[PDB]
Amino acid sequence: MRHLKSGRKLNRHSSHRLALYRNQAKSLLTHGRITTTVPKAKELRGFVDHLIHLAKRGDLHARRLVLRDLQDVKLVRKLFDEIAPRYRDRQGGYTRVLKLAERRRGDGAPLALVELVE
Amino acid sequence: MKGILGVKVGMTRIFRDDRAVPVTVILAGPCPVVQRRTPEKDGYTAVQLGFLPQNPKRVNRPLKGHFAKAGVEPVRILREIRDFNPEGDTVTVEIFKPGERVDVTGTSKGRGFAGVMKRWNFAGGPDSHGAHKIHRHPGSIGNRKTPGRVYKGKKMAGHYGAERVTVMNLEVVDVIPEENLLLVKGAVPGPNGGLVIVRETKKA
Amino acid sequence: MNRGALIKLVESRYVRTDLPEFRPGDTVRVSYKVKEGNRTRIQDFEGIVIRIRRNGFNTTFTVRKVSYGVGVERIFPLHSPLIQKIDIVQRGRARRAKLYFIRNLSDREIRRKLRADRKRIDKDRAAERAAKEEVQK
Amino acid sequence: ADLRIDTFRSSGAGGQHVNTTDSAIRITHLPTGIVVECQDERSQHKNKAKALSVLGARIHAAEMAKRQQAEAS
Amino acid sequence: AKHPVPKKKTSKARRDARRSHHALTPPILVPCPECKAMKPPHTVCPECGYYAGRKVLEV
Amino acid sequence: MIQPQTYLEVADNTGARKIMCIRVLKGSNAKYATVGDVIVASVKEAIPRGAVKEGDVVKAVVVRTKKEVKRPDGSAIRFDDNAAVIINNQLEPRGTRVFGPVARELREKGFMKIVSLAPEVL
RNA sequence: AGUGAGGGCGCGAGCGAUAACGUCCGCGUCCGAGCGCGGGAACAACCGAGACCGCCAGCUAAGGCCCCCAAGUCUGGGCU
RNA sequence: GCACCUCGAUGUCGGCUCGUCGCAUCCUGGGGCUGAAGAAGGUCCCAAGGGUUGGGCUGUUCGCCCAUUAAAGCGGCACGCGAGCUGGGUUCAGAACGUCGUGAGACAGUUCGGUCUCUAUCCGCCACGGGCGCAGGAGGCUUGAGGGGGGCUCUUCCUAGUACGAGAGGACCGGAAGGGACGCACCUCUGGUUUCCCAGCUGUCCCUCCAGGGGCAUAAGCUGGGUAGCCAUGUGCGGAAGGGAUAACCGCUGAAAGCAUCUAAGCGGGAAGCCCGCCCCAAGAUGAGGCCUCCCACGGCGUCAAGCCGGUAAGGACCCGGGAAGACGACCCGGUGGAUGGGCCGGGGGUGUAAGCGCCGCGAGGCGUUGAGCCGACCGGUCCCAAUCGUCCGAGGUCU
Ligand SMILES: [Mg+2]
Ligand SMILES: [Mg+2]
Ligand SMILES: [Mg+2]
Ligand SMILES: [Mg+2]
Ligand SMILES: [Mg+2]
Ligand SMILES: [Mg+2]
Ligand SMILES: [Mg+2]
Ligand SMILES: [Mg+2]
Ligand SMILES: [Mg+2]
Ligand SMILES: [Mg+2]
Ligand SMILES: [Mg+2]
Ligand SMILES: [Mg+2]
Ligand SMILES: [Mg+2]
Ligand SMILES: [Mg+2]
Ligand SMILES: [Mg+2]
Ligand SMILES: [Mg+2]
Ligand SMILES: [Mg+2]
Ligand SMILES: [Mg+2]
Ligand SMILES: [Mg+2]
Ligand SMILES: [Mg+2]
Ligand SMILES: [Mg+2]
Ligand SMILES: [Mg+2]
Ligand SMILES: [Mg+2]
Ligand SMILES: [Mg+2]
Ligand SMILES: [Mg+2]
Ligand SMILES: [Mg+2]
Ligand SMILES: [Mg+2]
Ligand SMILES: [Mg+2]
Ligand SMILES: [Mg+2]
Ligand SMILES: [Mg+2]
Ligand SMILES: [Mg+2]
Ligand SMILES: [Mg+2]
Ligand SMILES: [Mg+2]
Ligand SMILES: [Mg+2]
Ligand SMILES: [Mg+2]
Ligand SMILES: [Mg+2]
Ligand SMILES: [Mg+2]
Ligand SMILES: [Mg+2]
Ligand SMILES: [Mg+2]
Ligand SMILES: [Mg+2]
Ligand SMILES: [Mg+2]
Ligand SMILES: [Mg+2]
Ligand SMILES: [Mg+2]
Ligand SMILES: [Mg+2]
Ligand SMILES: [Mg+2]
Ligand SMILES: [Mg+2]
Ligand SMILES: [Mg+2]
Ligand SMILES: [Mg+2]
Ligand SMILES: [Mg+2]
Ligand SMILES: [Mg+2]
Ligand SMILES: [Mg+2]
Ligand SMILES: [Mg+2]
Ligand SMILES: [Mg+2]
Ligand SMILES: [Mg+2]
Ligand SMILES: [Mg+2]
Ligand SMILES: [Mg+2]
Ligand SMILES: [Mg+2]
Ligand SMILES: [Mg+2]
Ligand SMILES: [Mg+2]
Ligand SMILES: [Mg+2]
Ligand SMILES: [Mg+2]
Ligand SMILES: [Mg+2]
Ligand SMILES: [Mg+2]
Ligand SMILES: [Mg+2]
Ligand SMILES: [Mg+2]
Ligand SMILES: [Mg+2]
Ligand SMILES: [Mg+2]
Ligand SMILES: [Mg+2]
Ligand SMILES: [Mg+2]
Ligand SMILES: [Mg+2]
Ligand SMILES: [Mg+2]
Ligand SMILES: [Mg+2]
Ligand SMILES: [Mg+2]
Ligand SMILES: [Mg+2]
Ligand SMILES: [Mg+2]
Ligand SMILES: [Mg+2]
Ligand SMILES: [Mg+2]
Ligand SMILES: [Mg+2]
Ligand SMILES: [Mg+2]
Ligand SMILES: [Mg+2]
Ligand SMILES: [Mg+2]
Ligand SMILES: [Mg+2]
Ligand SMILES: [Mg+2]
Ligand SMILES: [Mg+2]
Ligand SMILES: [Mg+2]
Ligand SMILES: [Mg+2]
Ligand SMILES: [Mg+2]
Ligand SMILES: [Mg+2]
Ligand SMILES: [Mg+2]
Ligand SMILES: [Mg+2]
Ligand SMILES: [Mg+2]
Ligand SMILES: [Mg+2]
Ligand SMILES: [Mg+2]
Ligand SMILES: [Mg+2]
Ligand SMILES: [Zn+2]
Repeated sequence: MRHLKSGRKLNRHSSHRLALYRNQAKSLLTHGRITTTVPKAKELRGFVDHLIHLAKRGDLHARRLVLRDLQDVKLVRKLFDEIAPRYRDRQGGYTRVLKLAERRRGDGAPLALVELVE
Repeated sequence: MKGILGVKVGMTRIFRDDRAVPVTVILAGPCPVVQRRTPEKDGYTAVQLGFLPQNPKRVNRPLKGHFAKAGVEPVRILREIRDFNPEGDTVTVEIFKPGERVDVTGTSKGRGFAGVMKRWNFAGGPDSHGAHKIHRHPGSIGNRKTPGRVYKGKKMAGHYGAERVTVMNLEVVDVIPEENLLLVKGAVPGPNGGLVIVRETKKA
Repeated sequence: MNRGALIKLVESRYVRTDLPEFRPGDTVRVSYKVKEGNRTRIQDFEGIVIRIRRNGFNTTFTVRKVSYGVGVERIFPLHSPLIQKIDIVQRGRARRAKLYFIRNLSDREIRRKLRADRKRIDKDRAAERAAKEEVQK
Repeated sequence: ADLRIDTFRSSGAGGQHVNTTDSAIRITHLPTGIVVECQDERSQHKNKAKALSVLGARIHAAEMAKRQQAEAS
Repeated sequence: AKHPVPKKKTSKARRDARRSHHALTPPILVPCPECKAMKPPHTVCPECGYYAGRKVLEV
Repeated sequence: MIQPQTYLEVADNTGARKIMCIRVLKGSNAKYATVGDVIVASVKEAIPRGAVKEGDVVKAVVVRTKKEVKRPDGSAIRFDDNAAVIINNQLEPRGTRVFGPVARELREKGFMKIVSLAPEVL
C-alpha cells in the first residue's frame, strides 16, 4: 500500500534524500540549468519552487528560512537580489523540466533537464 | 427492486434523539434512463441508468447514437438496476424515504498483492522462540502422498480488495433532495469518490 | 462538486455557536444531559481540558478530573445536543496541545506547571465586561 | 465393563519405536477410583498385564483395609 | 530449505516456449517538427534542441 | 478491557484489596470484559480480618476501566484504574460501601444497589 | 556349462487363529524363461493358446453379440 | 502377526501454522419410546450445516485439576502437515547417579549440554498478464450454464407465574430484547501509527563574533505532539425471512387378506440437513450467448491460397501527466475544446506565540508585539510549469 502519499523515496534514507534536494537546489540555482534523472528532476522542481517563491517575499525572516537549506550566504544573496525580482510578476512555476532523448549508457537512466524560466 | 447510481462522497456522524450516528454520505441523483430492458426485447426486466454528465467533446459515434435514441445528453457511465422499471424519465434520490433499508454495492479499496495475514487473517508464526523467518508465513498447505496435492480455493496470498462487494440492509438516515445527497447509517465500501449503487434491500 | 463542502454542508444543520472558545489547560465545567433511569437531568463535569482534536463540526475535547481519589477523563463531542452549556472556570497557560503528561503529576506540580493565563484572563474580564457596558438599556 | 483402559506413547528412551507406539497403559477402575499406569516394557500387552495385576492387588488391599476398619471398629 | 532442484533438463522446445515473450519492441519515434530527423516523443530533439517549437538545448 | 490475568482494585469494603481476573463471564469464549460485565476473579491480596480471604475465588463486576468506553450519545469516559466490586452468585454486592466513582453504564446493566452506594456516577 | 533366494494357482498335511499376497513339506501346473497373442476394465502365473517371415483371405477357442466395442436389442419357457 | 515396496536414505514424538474429510453426533435441528405430570433426564432413530473456550502440571500424546460453556465429539488424511517453522522429547560424540560387568563398557533406568541446508524445473495451489479464438469490423450494456462464499449460538423478558403440580417448581406455541464468537466492509467517532508536519533538548563541529541557523549522534540523535493514508481495540452490516423437494417420524384414503394396516395405486405434514433464495466469480459456456448504438462498397484481382495486397472507415494502440489501480503487465482518469501532476492561493488540520524590535531583570530569563511563525498527503481554486508536436494498427463482411 501507498494510497494517497506524496513524495518519492529515491532509494535514499531521510538524512540523505534531504541533502540531495539541497545540493541539487544549490547547483540548479548557481547554474540556471542542470541535468538529472527524470524522477530526481520532478521532485526537485517543487523544492526550488518554494525556495524561490520564498525569496520573492524578500524579508529577512524568509531569507533566514531559505538560508536553512542553501547555507551559502553568497548564493542566497544572488537568489534574492537577482533571481527573484525577475519572477515578481509570476506566481508559482519558476521551474521547467524537460525529458532528454539520450538515456545514459552505464545504466539506461532516462535523463531530463531542469531549468529556471525567463 | 428500485435503485440509483451515485458517488460515495464521505462519512461523518450526525445526531438524532441524542444519539450519535455514523453516516456515510452519498451523492445520488440525478439519473436519466438510457434504455429499458424488457423480456420481449431483452429477455428480462431492468433499466440502464446514466450518471454524471459527459463532455460531448469526448463522446464517440456509437455512444452518442445510443444517447440520441434515449433522448438525453451524454453521461459518464451506465449501470443496470435489475427488475426495476421507473415511470419517470429520471430516477431521483426521492425514491428513498428516510427509514428505508438499502443495499450498497461498491468496488472495495485495493490492497494489491496482500500477505496471507492481511487477506485471510492467518495467524502467522511467532515473533520469537526460534522462528527462522516465517514470522508472517502461511505455514502448512497440505498433507503427504494422499491427496498429494493442494485443494482449489486454498487460502493463500494474492490480490486483496478492489472488487465488488455489497453491504447489506443499511439504514437510510436522511435525504437532501435539493442537493441530491443521501445519508446512510453505516459504512459504504470503496474510496471517497468511488462509484456506488444504492438499492432497495433484500432483507425482510 | 466540492465533496468537502458537501460534507461540511451536511454538518451545518448540527453546528453549534453558543460555546465559548477555550484551549487546553483551561479549567471548564460542562453541563451534560444525562439520563438517570428514565428521566432527564443535568450533570456538571468540571476539570482541566487536556486535549482538543479540531476537525470542523466533528471536533472534540477531553476533560480530566480527579473524583474521590479516582482520576477520570471524559471526551465530549463539541457540537452535541447533550451539552447545555460550557462554563470557563479558569484559564491557564499551557505550552503544548496535549496535556497528557499531567496524568502523572502531584497537584502541587500540576499547579506549578499550569499557571494562570494572565493575558487571556485579563482580556476576558476586560472584554465581556466591556460587553456588559455597551448593552446599557 | 467397569474398567477404563487408556493406551498412549510411553515416556523416555526407545528410539523411533518409542515414538510411534502407544505402548504405555493406564487402567481406571471406575467403582473405586484407583488408577495404574505402566510403561515398563516395550509391548503394550505386557504392560496391560502388569497394570491389570497391580490393579487387582490394589483393590484387594483396599478391601482388606475396608474389612479391617469394619472388624476392629 | 532442503534446497530444491530441477528434476528434468528443460526440453529445447519448452525452453524457447518460455522465451516466447522475450522479443523486444522497437523504439517509438516521431519526426521532429523542426528537422524531421527522428526523435522519441515528448523529449527535446538532440539534433537542434527544439521543443514546443522553441529553442532550448544548445547543440 | 479486562482479560484473565488482569488485576483490578476492589472498589469496596469486602476486605479485598486487589483481585486478578481469571474469567470473564459474559459469554462462552469472550475476549474481554468491560464496565458492567461480570468476571470470576481471584483475590491476590487483602486486608487483615476482612470478609473475603486472600486466595478466594470470587465473582465481581467491573465498575471502572483504563480503556475508555464509548456511549451512544457520542461521548466517552476513562478512569485512571481498573476497578471492580465483589458480588455473590445472586449478583448482590457483598460489601456495603463502594469507593470512587463508577460508570453510568452500571445502572443500565441493572446493578441498582452498587450504583446508589457509589459516591458518584459518571 | 549354468543352477543350488524361486513364485503363484489347484490339491493333500504340519505350523498359525479351520488369519495372512504367511509359513513349511508332498503331487501337479503354469510364471520363471511365454510382461509375445485373445478373454477377465486395468492385472507375472485365472480362462483360451505355445508368436520362423509375409497377406486389406478363411474356420474356430476362451469370452461374448444394446452403445462406447467386433457379432442376435435372435427364438421359445420360467423367476426376479 | 507376515516380511510384499523402499537400506546408491520414504526424517522419527509433541507443539505451532494451515486445515480437509468420515459419522459410529459433543452441541444446536427434527423425531419414537420412557418407569415422559411439568421442568428435566434416559435410550434409540434422522441429521456432518455450522459450532466445538481460556488456563495450572508434564517435552509430553494421554491424563488430572481451575474457571467457563450450547457443547468443550471421536476418528481418517505417511497416528495430515520439519524442501512450512519449532527442537522441549527421541536418536551420535561430553559428563554424572543408580545399576550390571574383573574390565573395556552397558541400561524401553535417570540427569545436565549438544550444527535442523538462502535460489521451485514439473504437477498442484493462490494471484496477474501476453497470444489467439469467438466464420463483417467496432463502442457500450448485459444474460447466468457452471462454480465459490455464507450456514453457529446463548441469555433475559412477554405470553404467564398461565396449562402441569400436594408443593417446590415450571412449559408447548407465538412475540420481544440484549449478548459471545466468526465473516465482510469502513475511518465519522474511540484508538494506534504517521522517517522530517511543528515544537523542545544534550553534546560537538560548522556558517558569521552576538544573534539566527545547519550536519552528526540510526539506517529519525533524543524527547513532546501529529493531518492524510494504512489500521482495531473503533464503526456499520451479515448468518435470515421465505418458496420447494425431503430424512427419521406423524397421518388421511385403501386393497391384497369381508376385519384391520401410513402403502402396494394415490394424498397431506415433517429437519440447523437438500434445491432455491442472499453475496462474489463467471460466455475459453470453443455450446465462445444477448440487447443498444456506430462503421463502410476493394483500390489493383487473387489462377489452384475458401484470399494474395494496401492507403482509409467506426474505432483502437503508441507517447506523455497521473491515480485510495498496481510488483511487472493489467485496470481508471486526464493530455491545451485541459485543472492530470508540480507550484502558487484558499480552506481544513498539526504545532502552540517565529524571527525582528521594544520593555522589565545584574542574570538565567520574562513580558509585549502574537494564536505569532512554520505549515506532507486531505477538500478546493488557479494555465505559472509540465501532458509540445506527432506516429502506428485497424472494414471493405467465404459459404445452402
Ligand atoms: Mg536498487
Ligand atoms: Mg520551511
Ligand atoms: Mg548518453
Ligand atoms: Mg461508458
Ligand atoms: Mg482471524
Ligand atoms: Mg489482521
Ligand atoms: Mg534455533
Ligand atoms: Mg480529489
Ligand atoms: Mg479535576
Ligand atoms: Mg466570558
Ligand atoms: Mg473594554
Ligand atoms: Mg488414550
Ligand atoms: Mg467413586
Ligand atoms: Mg514483452
Ligand atoms: Mg477504590
Ligand atoms: Mg475480539
Ligand atoms: Mg495464601
Ligand atoms: Mg450512557
Ligand atoms: Mg451486606
Ligand atoms: Mg439485577
Ligand atoms: Mg446490585
Ligand atoms: Mg449515589
Ligand atoms: Mg557349478
Ligand atoms: Mg480345519
Ligand atoms: Mg513353460
Ligand atoms: Mg531369474
Ligand atoms: Mg500371459
Ligand atoms: Mg510374465
Ligand atoms: Mg460364455
Ligand atoms: Mg462359444
Ligand atoms: Mg407356446
Ligand atoms: Mg518368503
Ligand atoms: Mg513402490
Ligand atoms: Mg513407503
Ligand atoms: Mg488438527
Ligand atoms: Mg439442563
Ligand atoms: Mg445423551
Ligand atoms: Mg445400549
Ligand atoms: Mg507459574
Ligand atoms: Mg512444562
Ligand atoms: Mg528432561
Ligand atoms: Mg444443553
Ligand atoms: Mg456439561
Ligand atoms: Mg462434561
Ligand atoms: Mg474429552
Ligand atoms: Mg486425529
Ligand atoms: Mg531439559
Ligand atoms: Mg537425545
Ligand atoms: Mg543420534
Ligand atoms: Mg536411531
Ligand atoms: Mg547424551
Ligand atoms: Mg564378564
Ligand atoms: Mg563393580
Ligand atoms: Mg577378580
Ligand atoms: Mg520405559
Ligand atoms: Mg538429553
Ligand atoms: Mg546472500
Ligand atoms: Mg462475438
Ligand atoms: Mg468477445
Ligand atoms: Mg448460478
Ligand atoms: Mg449456489
Ligand atoms: Mg405457583
Ligand atoms: Mg394461556
Ligand atoms: Mg414459584
Ligand atoms: Mg522539506
Ligand atoms: Mg552561535
Ligand atoms: Mg539558537
Ligand atoms: Mg492520521
Ligand atoms: Mg474487531
Ligand atoms: Mg451481529
Ligand atoms: Mg417470519
Ligand atoms: Mg421450508
Ligand atoms: Mg424418499
Ligand atoms: Mg429412506
Ligand atoms: Mg402416536
Ligand atoms: Mg399430521
Ligand atoms: Mg386407515
Ligand atoms: Mg379405514
Ligand atoms: Mg371397511
Ligand atoms: Mg408430501
Ligand atoms: Mg434436488
Ligand atoms: Mg438473483
Ligand atoms: Mg457479475
Ligand atoms: Mg458478447
Ligand atoms: Mg473493382
Ligand atoms: Mg491457367
Ligand atoms: Mg499511463
Ligand atoms: Mg501567503
Ligand atoms: Mg490552527
Ligand atoms: Mg523557531
Ligand atoms: Mg493553511
Ligand atoms: Mg514537503
Ligand atoms: Mg505542498
Ligand atoms: Mg496532491
Ligand atoms: Zn530537429
